[PDB]
Amino acid sequence: KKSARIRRATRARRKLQELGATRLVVHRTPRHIYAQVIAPNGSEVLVAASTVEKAIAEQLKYTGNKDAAAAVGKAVAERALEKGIKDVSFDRSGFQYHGRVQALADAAREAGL
Amino acid sequence: AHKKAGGSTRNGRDSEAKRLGVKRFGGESVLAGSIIVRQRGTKFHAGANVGCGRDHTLFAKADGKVKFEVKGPKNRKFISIEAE
Amino acid sequence: QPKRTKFRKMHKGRNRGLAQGTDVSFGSFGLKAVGRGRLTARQIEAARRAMTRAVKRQGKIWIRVFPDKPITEKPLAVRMGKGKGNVEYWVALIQPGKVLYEMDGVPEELAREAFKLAAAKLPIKTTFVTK
RNA sequence: GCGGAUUUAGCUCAGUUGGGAGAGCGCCAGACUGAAGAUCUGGAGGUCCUGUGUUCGAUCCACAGAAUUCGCACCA
RNA sequence: GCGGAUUUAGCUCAGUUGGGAGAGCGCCAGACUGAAGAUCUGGAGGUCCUGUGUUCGAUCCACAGAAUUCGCACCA
RNA sequence: UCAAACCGGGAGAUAGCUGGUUCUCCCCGAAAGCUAUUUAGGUAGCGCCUCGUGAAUCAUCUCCGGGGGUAGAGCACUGUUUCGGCAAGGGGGUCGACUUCCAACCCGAUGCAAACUGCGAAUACCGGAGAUGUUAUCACGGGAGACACACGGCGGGUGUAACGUCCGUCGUGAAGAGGGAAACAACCCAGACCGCAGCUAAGGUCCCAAAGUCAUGGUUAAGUGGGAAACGAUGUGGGAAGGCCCAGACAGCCAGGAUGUUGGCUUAGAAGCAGCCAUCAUUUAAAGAAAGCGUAAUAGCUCACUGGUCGAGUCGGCCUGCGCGGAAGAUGUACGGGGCUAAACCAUGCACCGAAGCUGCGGCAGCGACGUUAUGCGUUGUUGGGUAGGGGAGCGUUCUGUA
RNA sequence: GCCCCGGUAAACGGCGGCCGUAACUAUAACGGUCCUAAGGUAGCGAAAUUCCUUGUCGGGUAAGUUCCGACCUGCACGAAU
RNA sequence: CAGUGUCUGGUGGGUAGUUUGACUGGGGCGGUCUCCUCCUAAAGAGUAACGGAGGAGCACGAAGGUUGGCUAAUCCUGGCAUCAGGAGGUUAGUGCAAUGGCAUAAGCCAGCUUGACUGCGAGCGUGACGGCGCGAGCAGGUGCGAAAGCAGGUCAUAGUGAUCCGGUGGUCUGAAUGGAAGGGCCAUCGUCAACGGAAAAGGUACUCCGGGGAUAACAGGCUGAUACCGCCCAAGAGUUCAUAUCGACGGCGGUGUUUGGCACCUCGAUGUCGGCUCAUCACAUCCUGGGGCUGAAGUAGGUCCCAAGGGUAUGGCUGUUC
RNA sequence: GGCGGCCGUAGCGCGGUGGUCCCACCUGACCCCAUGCCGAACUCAGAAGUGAAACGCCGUAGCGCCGAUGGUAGUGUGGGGUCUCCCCAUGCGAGAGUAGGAACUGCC
Repeated sequence: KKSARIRRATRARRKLQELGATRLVVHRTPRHIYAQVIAPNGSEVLVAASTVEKAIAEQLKYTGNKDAAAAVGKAVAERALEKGIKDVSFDRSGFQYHGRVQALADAAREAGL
Repeated sequence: AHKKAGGSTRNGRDSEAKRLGVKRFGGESVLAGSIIVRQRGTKFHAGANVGCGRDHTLFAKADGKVKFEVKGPKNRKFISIEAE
Repeated sequence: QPKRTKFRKMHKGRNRGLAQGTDVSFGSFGLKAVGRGRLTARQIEAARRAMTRAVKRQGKIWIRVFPDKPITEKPLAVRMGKGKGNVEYWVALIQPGKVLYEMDGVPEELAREAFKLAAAKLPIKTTFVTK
């Protein structure tokens, strides 16, 4: 078969769909950072939390740094464990290393994922 | 060096390909069929090729690619006996 | 005879050519021939040149089918040399109901006498059609 | 008809790392000689069989055609 | 495969004193001849197979590799 | 006796070379590929005959789940190739506009292909389930023949060609009766126990000849009854379509068919009528400066057109059925004969003769099933052609046992 | 003994092609140019040894691929093959 | 010197054998016998011929792997080398004869790096059959990557070959012991490219025998391209005038006397050409006779049909047939 | 614009219109970080100016693709004649033609 438009952009991952589990997409914005736990077959979002929502707790500083990306990971993951999910793979479509995505992943494990 | 004299292919021998893998009985995770080498994707029964369709069935065993862009090269999604 | 062309070797030239008549207006007349047959370029010239040499009154005479199927021959012994292109040049394939020569003309037929002269040159019983 | 060889500047011929067209002789001229000769030097002289195809570019590849030559075949 | 010889300036070759690279021919020039020839004189032309090692320094030692040639071996 | 002695001797030399190879009956009944072999008209493991053992459930004639892409078709690689329109380039003539020619591109109509395609079979074919079948399929092992099919027709491929090599379809020689087709390997129909009865098939059914000179309808007339062709034909029959038709036409018969002009040009000459261009005008009911014949050139004779008379079917054209022209040669000529208007032939149909066919009465074999120790009987399904070859029974025979 | 060089062809042998001059035309004759060194002058030569060749000219005959004489580039004739 | 005995190397027709394969439009000459990849093979499979087209017998540490960036041909514009912009699934390129695959790519550029690891099984090649190859696991471990994952060389299908012997890597092995020389299991490398594979060439008219049509040179038969003849259309020549002789181009046929010639018939053999001599059975003819066309005015001729009724009776060179 | 469902008729082109809620452009590069030569890439920051390239809606069906109603040629298959060849029975029907879909649907 040919390479779908998505495969050409290599943003997706078929190797994580062969397992039949969930993902941990990490959206990044020059103002905010977002994370989700979408499941196969469309865009089924079970749990998610934005850095802007972190303010609801008691956030003061900017929401576009590293320490903020780690705070969101603990929130999205905490809510995930409350849902019923245990395992999850990391899905960072295009990005560098040691960036905010790594801090997001390291935060997810800190919760229990 | 370069090629010349336009034409189709270039004549060979007798086709060496079969169709092993009943995929309705016991099936160890291995190449189900034989025609063209190199190809992956299908981990179970995924017989799906342009036309009236394709199919296979029953056999609990992780992974099980096909031959290549031939008898249903597409990769479906899981399948086993009925209660392994 | 499996239809043929070239993509092989260059043979003789066209004994035909002169389409004749003016093509500023496309008509829908003709001279159908009941029966399939292969006509060589030469015989096509004799028939075409026959009517054209008679329709001096006017023109608008045209032909749709042309020879595009070569045919080789072989003179002498045999054992080395598929076939060469000799007298047997291109040949046209005519269908049981195909229109060959059509002249753009309203009921004033002065070429029926011309088509008749040509109808006696091609190996096939042709018939005159008004439509 | 078949196969092999050959088909480069007037003549006789070299030239496959595909990317320089060259040698001997001849012709013209210079030089020299009283001068002519002969050397010697210089120049001119080549659709490098033909067309097409292939390559960034082929005399030097592939295909087709033509000519020459040889062997063979044919010849009440 | 094994062994011997050979592998110096275009060509044919000398050169083991390890410390000069040279000769003949050829090429160019000079002298000469009216001139050309041939002598004769002069000049140019050498990664002296390649690398490494040995020595102060080696074409001329040792080792390794390559070329050429011959004998031999193989050539189901 | 010598391009090499005779005799005997170690030869009943070695051969992938030829020939040879003899009694009866019963059952079944071929093939011409692969790997290897000092092997290729030889075996072994295997495609095929037969027998014993072993295992086990399909197989395929079907259906169902896959793989291929040929024929054909479409329109397609490539290399040719038809026309028109549009845009760009080059060359020539006159104006920087246009006209003409050539090559490449696109579109529509046209289309092209031994090496293609927007589409697309039949069909063969891998794996798994069924009606059918239940023990077939399939797994093992032993003993073989074996890897030199060909020919005719049709369609081919290679082939410049020989009583081919090599594929495809069909059909036979193979393993086929009987039978007609006049005779006949294959065309049509249909398949062999015995004796016998009936009814059908092949074919035939007027006579020899056994069976209706049978039924309905039609054609041909040619005796065609069978070679026959590219080509011609008011021989004849049938059908559709245009125009002219009874307020005197379309065709016959009678008479006109003219004047400038022997139109110009050209031509030895052409004065309607070689050819080259025009083709107007005149008198007027009609008469083309003339459609043909004719002359060396004129002349002459018709037609077109009009009048009278004639008073009726006529004229141009398309298609279909059958026969025909294209056809001269061999000691006596005809369908098997007689001969038949059907005792032919064509389109159908019916009854019979006619096979060892089919059915019925008295007498079989092989295989499988049931019961059985039984391959002995009884019953049941299939019942019975055969070369090469396989298997089995049998009797003629000699001598020596025991009765 | 042989490689080495040389002698020896009464050693096995090799002797193709081209231009010019010159002729009414073709050839022979002479020199060169090239290839492989020479390329053939005595005689005699298509002769039982030349294909092409019934070669060319001619005798002879009504005519003779026969024969004889000459020329002769000598396909694959030529020296005690 | 010798004579001579024995042995080794070289030279050595002076002497003896077709042993040196096959296919093949008889044979010979010319072309082909290993292997890969269209068409032919007629939609699986498999499938031939001196069947039409074209190649492999090696090359390479990189044309290996991974990652980042990038994306091509070709055409147009401004300046064929370059650079900037636009169009552009891609026709580029990807080692190799072709098909198939691929572009935010297996393509290009750059950097980095190097899994061409060891051991052992299951599966794949209708129908049993080895070496070899490939797809897919497991156990222990090398490289790169974050990791999954990717490798058993270069995208896949040609680039290869036994036994004996020799040269190379651990062990085992011969009255009794030491020192040596010798004898195997697995694997790699070296040659056979007339390439499943011999160490190396040739005539044969004195012929014989055992066989076979599975072997040609003739006659017959098929075909008829060639050959002979006719027909259709008809340019043109003919002072003018196609059609009154001649008659091109092209098309359509007949005969089979000619020739080339597809091997079922005969080579377990109908000995060869022509002539000669002798017997038997027929017709596509020159004159004469009767006719058709006429470049037939007349005359004289040209061509064609018919006709055997009569007559075809002779020499020189050559064996020769025309 | 947010938030869902259905979930390849959402391939690919093309038109109108709206929200300063939202969003790319744009703007600025002090720093984290980064380009072999180029903060273009990469990464960070602020928001002057638009909608010229998203998104929300909504209008054409070109072309790709997926379905539906109608039918000639072609073709599967078994008997008939006939010089070749053609015909009949029966299952379908080239390819052309007429139409369907450019989203659909809930909530703030």
